[PDB]
Amino acid sequence: VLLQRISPLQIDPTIISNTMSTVSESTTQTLSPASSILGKLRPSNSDFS
Amino acid sequence: TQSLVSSMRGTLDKLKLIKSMTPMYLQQLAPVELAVIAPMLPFPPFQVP
Repeated sequence: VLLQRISPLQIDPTIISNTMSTVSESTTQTLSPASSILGKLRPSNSDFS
Repeated sequence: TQSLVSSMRGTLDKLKLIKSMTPMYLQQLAPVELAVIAPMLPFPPFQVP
């Protein structure tokens, strides 16, 4: 918590979402690489301790 | 994906061959209009090369 108050670095997870929304793929495929990676990570509104 | 690549090529070609009359207007007729208007301005033109 001491590092949090003085560090100027901010973790904004929307960066991943924006870049993953422009991946070209077909909608008739059983598997989607873009959606799966979002499913695995999924950390928002947390503390990042 | 291969479908997107062909679609992008088609879109770019039709942008190249658009039937817009502006670029010719800016070369042959636009300077004439400015020349006619210029002597009638309250504030005469002030230019640098």
